[PDB]
Formats: sequence, structure tokens, C-alpha cells
Amino acid sequence: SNVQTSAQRDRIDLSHLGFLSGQIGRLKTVSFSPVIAGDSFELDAVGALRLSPLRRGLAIDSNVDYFTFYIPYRHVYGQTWIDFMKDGVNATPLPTVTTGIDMDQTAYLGTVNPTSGIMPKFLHQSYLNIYNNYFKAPWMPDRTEANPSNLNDADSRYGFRCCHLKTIWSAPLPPQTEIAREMTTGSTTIDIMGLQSAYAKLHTDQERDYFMQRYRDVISSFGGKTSYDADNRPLLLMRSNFWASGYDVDGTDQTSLGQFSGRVQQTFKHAVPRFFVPEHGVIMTLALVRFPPTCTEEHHYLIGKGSLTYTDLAGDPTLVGNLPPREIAMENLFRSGGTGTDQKFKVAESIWYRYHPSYVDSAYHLLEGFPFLQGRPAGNMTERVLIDHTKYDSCFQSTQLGQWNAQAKFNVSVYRSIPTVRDSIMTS
Amino acid sequence: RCCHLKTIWSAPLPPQTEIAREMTTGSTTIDIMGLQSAYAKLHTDQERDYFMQRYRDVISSFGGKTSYDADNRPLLLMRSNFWASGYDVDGTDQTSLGQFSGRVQQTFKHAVPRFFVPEHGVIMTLALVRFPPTCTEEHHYLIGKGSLTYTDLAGDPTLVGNLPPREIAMENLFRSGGTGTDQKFKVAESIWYRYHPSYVDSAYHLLEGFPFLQGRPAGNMTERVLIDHTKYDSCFQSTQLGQWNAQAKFNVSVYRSIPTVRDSIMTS
Amino acid sequence: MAKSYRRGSSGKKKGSRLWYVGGSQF
Amino acid sequence: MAKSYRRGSSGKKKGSRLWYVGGSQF
Amino acid sequence: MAKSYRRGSSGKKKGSRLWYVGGSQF
Amino acid sequence: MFQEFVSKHNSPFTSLPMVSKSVTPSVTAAPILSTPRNQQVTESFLDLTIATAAGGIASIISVDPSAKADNQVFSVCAHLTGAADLKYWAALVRFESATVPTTVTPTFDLFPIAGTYSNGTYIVKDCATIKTFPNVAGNTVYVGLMLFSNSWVAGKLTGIISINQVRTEITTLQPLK
Amino acid sequence: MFQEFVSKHNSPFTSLPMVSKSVTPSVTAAPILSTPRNQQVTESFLDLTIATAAGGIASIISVDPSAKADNQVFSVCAHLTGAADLKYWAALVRFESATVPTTVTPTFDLFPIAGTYSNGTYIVKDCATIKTFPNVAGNTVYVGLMLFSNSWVAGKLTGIISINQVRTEITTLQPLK
DNA sequence: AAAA
DNA sequence: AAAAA
DNA sequence: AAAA
DNA sequence: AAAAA
DNA sequence: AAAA
DNA sequence: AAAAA
Repeated sequence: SNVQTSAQRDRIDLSHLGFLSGQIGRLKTVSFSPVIAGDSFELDAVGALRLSPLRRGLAIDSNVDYFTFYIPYRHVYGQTWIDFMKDGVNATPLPTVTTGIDMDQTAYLGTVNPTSGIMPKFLHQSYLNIYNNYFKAPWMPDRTEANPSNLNDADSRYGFRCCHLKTIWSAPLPPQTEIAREMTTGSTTIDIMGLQSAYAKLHTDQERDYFMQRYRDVISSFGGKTSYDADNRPLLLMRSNFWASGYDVDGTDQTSLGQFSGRVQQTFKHAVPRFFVPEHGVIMTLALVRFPPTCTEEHHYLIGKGSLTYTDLAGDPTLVGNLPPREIAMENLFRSGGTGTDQKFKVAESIWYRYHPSYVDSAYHLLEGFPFLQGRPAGNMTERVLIDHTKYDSCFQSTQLGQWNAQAKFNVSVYRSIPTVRDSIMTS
Repeated sequence: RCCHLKTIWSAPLPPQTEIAREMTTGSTTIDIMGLQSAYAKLHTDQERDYFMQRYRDVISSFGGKTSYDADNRPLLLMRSNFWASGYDVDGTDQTSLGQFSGRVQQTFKHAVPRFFVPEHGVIMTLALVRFPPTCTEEHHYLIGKGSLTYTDLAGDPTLVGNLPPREIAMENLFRSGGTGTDQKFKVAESIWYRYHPSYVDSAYHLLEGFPFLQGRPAGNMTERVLIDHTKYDSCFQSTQLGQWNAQAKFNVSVYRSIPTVRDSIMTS
Repeated sequence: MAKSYRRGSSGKKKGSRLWYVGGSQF
Repeated sequence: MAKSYRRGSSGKKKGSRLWYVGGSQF
Repeated sequence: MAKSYRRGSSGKKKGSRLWYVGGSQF
Repeated sequence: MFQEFVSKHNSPFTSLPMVSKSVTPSVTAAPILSTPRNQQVTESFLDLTIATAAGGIASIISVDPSAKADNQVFSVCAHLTGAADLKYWAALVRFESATVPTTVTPTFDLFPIAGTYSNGTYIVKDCATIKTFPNVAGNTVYVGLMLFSNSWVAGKLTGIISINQVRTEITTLQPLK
Repeated sequence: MFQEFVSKHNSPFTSLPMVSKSVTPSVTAAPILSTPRNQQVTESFLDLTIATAAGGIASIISVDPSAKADNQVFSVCAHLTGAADLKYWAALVRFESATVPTTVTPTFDLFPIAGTYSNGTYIVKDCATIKTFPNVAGNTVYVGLMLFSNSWVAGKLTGIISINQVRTEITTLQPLK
């Protein structure tokens, strides 16, 4: 009888609750919401973050980060998505990915794993794109797992391991750093105009080692700019940063009179400005919890080197600003550090005059309840930069909620051109 | 037992919902005026399935009204709604240093405006306590369906507002949900673009102290809508006072034409 | 100690009706 | 109960950049 | 912490006398 | 007086029927009396026939892998007795295998347990903390009670044994709450 | 020093008179020494004659159905002894029937109990948590102490047994309150 | 031009 | 946006 | 005159 | 003077 | 006329 | 009248 061809703008409420938990230094999705082209989106999240109960009182605060991204479906499917919308009703169904059989094999995607073992691929593919563009180190290779079932238990359960806060050892110079550059002069002659050309080519190589390892960085150096559709990267909408604090509880019985237990409870807000959605896609929110990288057995570089030369100590501007980067070992910074090839990296020529490390007294070593890196970070450069959550197990009491937990309410309001429920159920 | 708060599964379309309606056209001909009459009769049937299943609803659609004596229904005087909160208590001995226990204590008021009693009868007051229906193993419909077509994902207004209601299974919404006839019901054509469910992380599953529906609501549609109090036993400590208790004072004042006690006991 | 994220399961409803069960239900 | 010596590991940065890893890293 | 519903068993008496035991009784 | 609402080894609410079987103690192939089942179990025996040999026998449960936590508490309560003296002692055992086992692996870890032993009757209500994460990926950890003797005496035994894994806690009626 | 105002198995304030009777242990028809009564009970025996057989005997109470709560605590204290060794062991028992029983049903649940047993003397002051809701509607749950042996020795026994159900609590004088 |  | 507000 |  | 101050 |  | 006041 009466065929409907259009719809008014209606206020849709997409508010819901979230019960979240995770580990230290792993990225995990906490909320998502699919969107349609032409929508007007707004988000506001309010909740409280908690840590597991501590073995002692409060010593060090933790840092919490919240992120929101928008990913069009065209970035995930490509040409398949283009033909999908042009065909219309008789379009081919989109491809899928395979998941595991347990209930928690997709917890990093913020959803319960369906019993069928099959789910759409836009959440898994959007997670990889975010990680490879914003969170991993620029010099390490991309993650290219095809299906969620290809991950190990740790990655699927809690998320991918992220990088420590920047320090001398956790933010070294990239591995493709050269300390020498050779030329092909003659046996008894040299071209000096050719020498000038050699320095010019070395300057462009050093630019791409320190600043420009991505395509959008190269364009930015010329003074241009690239849209997020040019390099197929997710669009960041909002970032929030805050510190979590709490209070202490005193024991009052015979045995525990004089000891204390700390609990962390912090309220937060994450507000995203109004956004106009240009195409069909998804909007995802993620969280990250980290501690400042304090190590017990770390000392000053001048203390660790022992025998000091004029270059080390004088701080002469002519020598500091004209020498190639120096290669140092982990032994020079940590007790029992290594000397082999895997314990070697390169730093600035006089970096020790621009920072001072933190000191932990030997009375605090091997003491439960203090969030510390006991000893030194182990492994090669890749394992040294990435955070390992199992090293923080000595700070918390064992519980089923991991190392941190939160409860938040996401206030989502969208203006959508969709027919009402009454229109959908009445034939005439 | 009463009904859960309205959700996609706890407030489905009524079981007498049709997705097709047949006509008796000719072998090689059709009456098109008869076709117009068929749509008119279908519209009145859909009105009585979605809106008017009681007599007073049918009268209201015409623009009239019925008194509570017409259909012999009770008269509502007042309704009150509030949320109950409390605080936490901390343990301070060796074993329980670091754990907490919550207690709920909320004061309330229920005031009824002055009422003129027209006939002999009774006035009753009742109470109801419910939790929001959060289930641990519940996921998005698009996640549960897996293979997505243009109708599911595009959100095209022409298709959304002109298609019959879709029938879905419990499997598409809950882990280990069923597929048989008793696990099937009907929803709107694009209901998943008008709401978003709550997410419970797997670390909270099978953890005592959180009021949750562990897994999925079981049973047929009748057992799915009605609340079952035995599923909340894992949230409370065992006690003789059930799951909730209250202590209230009812201030009742009435103007009555009754003789005094002195009049009733003195003969003269 | 916690109002918004402990009271209710969603946001305020300012829009079209979503549920139709055949009449009033409480 | 303790703000300055429990929040952060150093002071505020008002000076030249110190770390160069090849791009943005979060 | 609880005044009205813990103090007394009924409301205030503004009306005719109800009890007659033969005299004062305390 | 007040009630002690605090105890070790909360027991399962249902018990297996009494059975009778014959076993032979072994050092490297210690037999298992029943098919292991998830978390708690309690069983009783009418006549357990033990032949003359050296080694041990065990009653085993399968550790629940959910609620990821390496350190968990396991409890035991058993009143084994008989007509003669069989010269045995008992302790907790931990081992893991890739399939459902009918015996105990040659390599295992023992945990001391303090009970009572007058002549041939053993009674204990102890508990201990044991790691639950497997050492080799793809295996399942098994925990139980093992009775060991350097030289068993031929005879028959009867009693009851109960094992529990503390992954959750049980609530009870407290009249003053 | 201070008083311990905390104990297991608060005892009834009145006890039944000492009696003497003869019973025969049974596996499927275990006899009951006395007529079950509501909640707690305590009884003593001057001479309990046991014939040579296999099975058990039990002292049973009837569970109070009021104060609806599935999980409740039951306690026991008994000092049974004799002149010879009868080679027995003990545990708690749970069963239900539609009428007042004189014996124990063939199907029952056992709960481990930790006591002391030197030669033929048994002493225990333990307690446990048992479900109280009946499995089949219209039945009454029964809980008690059962003495079991795979081969009893003919003889006579004497002692005292007390059972309690923790549905309420008892107050006592605390001088510092 | 750099604190890219 | 790690570095008291 | 009562709500004595 | 039992009936929130 | 519907957000009945 | 489930959706901070």
C-alpha cells in the first residue's frame, strides 16, 4: 500500500555499561559502536578505575590512557566494500574470520566470543591498523595475523604488549644507525666536489633514520600534508591522560597492628567532541595502564664506566656536537648487565649530562608490594622496549580480576536517519 | 514472578505476530480492488497485535474513554520509583586486610494525595525490587550473525521501513544459545542500530558478589520474560531475611462518620 | 560514592518508542 | 596524601627534545 | 539515623478517646 | 558460646557410592582409584585390597583451569583404617599429563601433610598451596592424595577420602548476620 | 589470660537418660538407635551390643525446615569407647524419606569427619556444612553420625554422642561486656 | 629552521 | 601529555 | 456535656 | 505524654 | 497522527 | 519513570 522512501532525523540512545579488566601495559578494547554515513556522533564516558589490592601501602601512582578512533569499512575491505554498496540488495556477503572455541578468545576486541566460531573481520582488522600506526615502535615490523585464532592465549586474552615510557634504555636510537660512512677516493687523489655530494646523501639518510620512517612524515618535511585516506590510517578523535590514586587501610588486630594496605580508586571522564561521520564504519575505544620504568639495580653512566676520559667528563661543546653516536652496553647502566651483541645499543654523545636516573636503596630490593623492575630488563632490544606484565606480579595480591579493573558508563547519543519501530512493523 | 526490565530479549514482539498474509487471487486474474480491501483488514489485525489487546485500549483508539468500573479494573492512586545505594566496610585483620563488604541502606517516602472513597472496599500497597538485566555471555547481533548482507549493514531507509519483522534465534545474541522452535522470536527489522548492549569481561564470569545473569536466560518465551530469584543467590550471604528487607511506618489519617467509643458503650 | 556508572544501564530516552508488547506492562 | 613525590618520575620538560625513535610512538 | 519508623508504633492522636479501663493507669 | 564459622576443607555436597576394588602399589606407575573429575570429589570404600609390593596409590582430581591464578589452595580430609597394620604414610602429589591418566607419572612433586597415625588408622584435615599453571604447554595438572610405603603388607583397607580445590567459596547461614 | 568464647558444637542443655540395646549392622538397612527428634540431641549408652556383620549404625536427627536457607552447619561430639577393638570408622550421613524412618535408606551421602582413634576409642569435635533442601518434594532430610566397618567384631560399646543443627545461636555470660 |  | 595542582 |  | 522534631 |  | 542530580 504505502511505500516509505525517507526518514526523519531521530535521537538514538546507545548508552551501555562496561565491566573491564586487564594487565599492565597491554592495549585492550573497551567499547565500540558501528555507525552509518551521515550520522552525528557524540561520546562521554564516566567511571572508576581500580587496581588489585596491594601487599603494602601506596608508593607509586600509575598512568592511564584512553583513546578513541574512527575506521571506515573501506579501509578494512577495500574494493570489496566498493562493490558491496554499488550492487545493493543482491550484493555478496562480506568475508569473515575464524575464532577460537573458548569464551575469552576475543577479549582484546571487547566482545564475548560467539559459539559458532565465526565473526565479521572489521573489528579484528581495525585493531591491527591502530596498533601498527600509533603504538608499536616505528622500526619494528607490523603485526599481520589473518584471524583472531592465530594469536596466542596471552594476546587474545589481554591484548598486545606496548612500549615502556621513554628512558635511555627504553627509547634507544633505531637499530639502523650508522657510526661510519665510506667513500671511494683515489689511490693518491680525491675529488672534493664529490666529497660535498657525499655529505648531502648522508644527511638525507639520517633524516629517514631519526625522523621520517613513515610516508606521512616524508610529506610533512616538504611542508605538505596527507589525509588519513591517503595512507589508510585510522583517525584519532580524542586522547585522555590521568593518574590514579587512593588511600590506605590500617590493621587493628594483634598480628597486623602496625601494617597497612593500599587501594587505588580513581574517577575519570573521557569526553569526545561532536563528530560528523562521512562513511559507514566503526568507532572504537581502548585503554592502557603503565608504570614509570624504575629499576632497582640501575646506576649512573659515569659510575658504570669507571675510567673517565676528557670526552666523557669535560662537556666541551665542540666535541659534544661534532662526534658520531656512541655505542654502549647494558653493563654500563645496570648491575650484571651484558656485554654481547644483543646487549649493545647506541645513544647520544653526552646524553648523561641531560638526565639523571632514580635511586632505589638496597633495603627495598626483593621486597613485595613495591612496583619495581627487579634487577634489569632482560632480552634483546625488542624484548627490552616492550613491557612484560609478569614482572609486576609481586606487587599485587592474587585475584580473578587481573591487575586492574574498571566500571564505566558510556553515554552515546547519535542523530540518525532511521525509521521508527512503528514504521518498521506496520505494513500500511 | 514479574517481568524483567525491557530489553531486546525480555520485550519481544507478541507471539501472535505474522510475517505473511495470503490472498485468494484467481488462476490467471486478480481483483485489485479486492487487494486494497486485504490491506485494510491486515492493518486492523496489526493494531490489535501491537497496541490493543485489552478492551480499554480499543476504546482509546477511537478517542473515547472508559471508567474503571466499565472493565472492572483496580484504580491506581500513586506510584513511586527510586534507586537504593549504600557504602562499604573495610576488613582490618590479618586475613581480610584488603577486602570490602557492601551494605545497602536507603530511606524513602511514598505519599498518596487525598482521596474520596465512593464505596466500601479496600486499599492495598505493594512493593517490587528488580535489577537491570545484564547477562555475562551476551554479544552484538552483527557479531553473532557473522556473514553480513546489504540489508543487515547498510541501514537503507527504504529497506528498513518496508520489510516484515525478522525472526532470530537466541544463538545470535548469547553464547551457547539455542536454535530450536522454543528459542525463536521476532524483532524489528533493524533493531540493532537503535540500541547497544552492555559488555562484561570474562574475568567477571563465575565471580561471587556481582548481581549478574550467569550465561543466558533459559526456558521458552514465558520463562524468559519472568524473573527468577534463584539466579541471584550467588550475590548475597545466606540469611533468614531473604534477599531484601525493610522497616516502614505508614501514616494513615481518615475522616470517618463513626460514633465514638463512649457512644458505643453507654446505653443512654 | 558512584552515581552515573552504578545507577541504570543506559542513557536517558529522548526519541521514538522502541518496545511494543501489546499494552501496558509495568 | 602525597602528590609530588608519588606522581611522575622526574620534573616538567621545558627544553630541547631528548628522544628520537623514528616517529610517533605513544 | 532513623526517627519516624523507629520511634512509636502509630501516628499522633487527634480524635476521640479509644480506651476506658476504669480510671488513670499510667 | 559462639560458633566457629571458619574451617579447612569445605566438603562437596554429594558423595560417590561406596565401591570395592583391588590395586597393586607401584613406584613409577602408581594406580589411580577412580577416574579424575573436575575440582572437588569425595569417595568411600568398603574393601580396598592391596597386594604385597612397593610404591603408592593415589586418588586424583583434575585442576580447574578457569579463573587464571597460579597459586591456589587444596585441602584434604580422610579417615582410612583397617583390621591390620599396613605400614604406610601419606602426602599430597602434583603431576600433569597430556591425556586422562589411569596412573601417576614417574616424576611428581610431594607436599608434606600433617595428620595422625596410631596403628594403621590415618586421619588428617590439612591443606596446602600448590601452583596450578602447567610447566609444559598443552597439559592438565592433577592433584591428589597418595599413600606410600617402602614395603606394603597384604591386606584390605576401608575408609573415606575427600579432596577440594579452593576456586570459589561457600556461604552458610549465620543467624546474627 | 582471656577466655575463648568461641567453640564448635554448642551442646543441648538437657540429655537423654542412659539406655542399653542390641543392634545388627547393615549395608542397605542401617538401623537407627533412637527415634529422630527435631534439631539437637544428645544421648549416652551403658552397653550397646553389636553382632558380627558388615555395615553401619547411625544416630539421626530431623532437620528443622523453618528459616528457609539451603546451606547450614551441623556439628558433632562423641566419645565412644569399649573393652575390645571393633575395627570401625565414622562419618556424617545425609538422607531423606517421606515418613519417620527406623533405618537408613540404601542411598545416602557421606561427609568426611576428622577425629581420633587410638585402639577402639573414638573422639571427635568436628563440624561441616550440609544442604537442607530436599531433593524430592514432600520429604524430610535427616542428618546424623554413622559408624561403619567392613567386618564388625562381636562386642559391646559404651559412650556418648551429641548432634546439633546451627539454626540459631546461644548467648553466654561475658564479664567484660 | 629546528625543540622534525 | 609521565613528571602536584 | 463529653474526647470523663 | 508511645506515636520524628 | 503517531513517539498508540 | 531503569538510565547521576
